[PDB]
Amino acid sequence: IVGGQECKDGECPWQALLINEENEGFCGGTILSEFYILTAAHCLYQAKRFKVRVGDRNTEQEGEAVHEVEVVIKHNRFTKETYDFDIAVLRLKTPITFRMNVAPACLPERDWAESTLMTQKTGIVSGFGRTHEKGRQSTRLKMLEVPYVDRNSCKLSSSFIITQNMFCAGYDTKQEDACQGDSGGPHVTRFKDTYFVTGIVSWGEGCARKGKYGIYTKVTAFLKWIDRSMKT
Amino acid sequence: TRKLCSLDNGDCDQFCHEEQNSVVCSCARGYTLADNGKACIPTGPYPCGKQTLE
Ligand SMILES: CS(=O)(=O)c1ccccc1-c1ccc(N2CC[C@H](NS(=O)(=O)CCc3ccc(Cl)s3)C2=O)c(F)c1
Repeated sequence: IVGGQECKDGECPWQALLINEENEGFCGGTILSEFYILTAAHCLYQAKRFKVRVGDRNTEQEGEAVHEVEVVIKHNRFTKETYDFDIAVLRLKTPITFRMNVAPACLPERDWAESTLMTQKTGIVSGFGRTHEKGRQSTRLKMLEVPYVDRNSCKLSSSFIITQNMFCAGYDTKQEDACQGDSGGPHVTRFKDTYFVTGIVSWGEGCARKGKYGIYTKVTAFLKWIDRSMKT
Repeated sequence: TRKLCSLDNGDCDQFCHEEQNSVVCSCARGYTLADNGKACIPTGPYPCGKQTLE
């Protein structure tokens, strides 16, 4: 996260972090339930064996619990060539215990989310990624309000094809964006003090560059898929 | 112009769906719809979508 602020105590409890064999975060995730994490499909190629950590706001200090993954469910249409269908569900070996800073984000119903959440002014993105394009990962969990960006303006801004499985959020010039290490993580939209999963950090042309926005997997396109994935 | 679910989310706390030209409210898993048929009440602790206070 470039810009924005620290998640203060209990503000981002659906955040998950995929950690490599070296105990370092390489991607984010969203807690959907005690057994399931939502992430990006492209994050499954950024490490061989990995685990999921939750309840961590400050990685340098000590809520935290590491969980092993039992099942990796990658969307079968994802490819690196297009980045389309960039979604994956993880089933954990042991259930997450909800507590301070550890709680799931709500999955919305499709029609309602599209007419009511995705038409709100902004969503919130969060993660332990870099604090500027060429810096190092953040030791602190951060969040950022990212304006939803008109599909057209976004298609015009992009050098790659924005599919219907993607949406854009962020700023044209303001130095606030998601970045490296945030991928796979949460985009949520607040409605009457309840936070709903709206997107998955997917890709961008750098981080916070002008004329450029963050590209997010459109969770509403995948609700049935997710629902299915969570039943087995 | 603005009617039912397009008028302030039909007064629902969460999901609003128009059925037979009337507002029908519903809630995410782990919440139950109150007797008023609008409010969503958490069934247990750590309901989805809420920042944690404890
Ligand atoms: C370049 S590509 O792989 O041919 C391709 C093809 C079709 C659609 C998109 C892309 C694409 C384009 C740019 C991509 N980049 C360039 C580097 C960047 N990596 S990152 O780890 O810094 C992610 C940064 C983000 C900023 C905002 C969000 Cl959201 S994610 C990133 O995601 C990328 F991963 C994929």
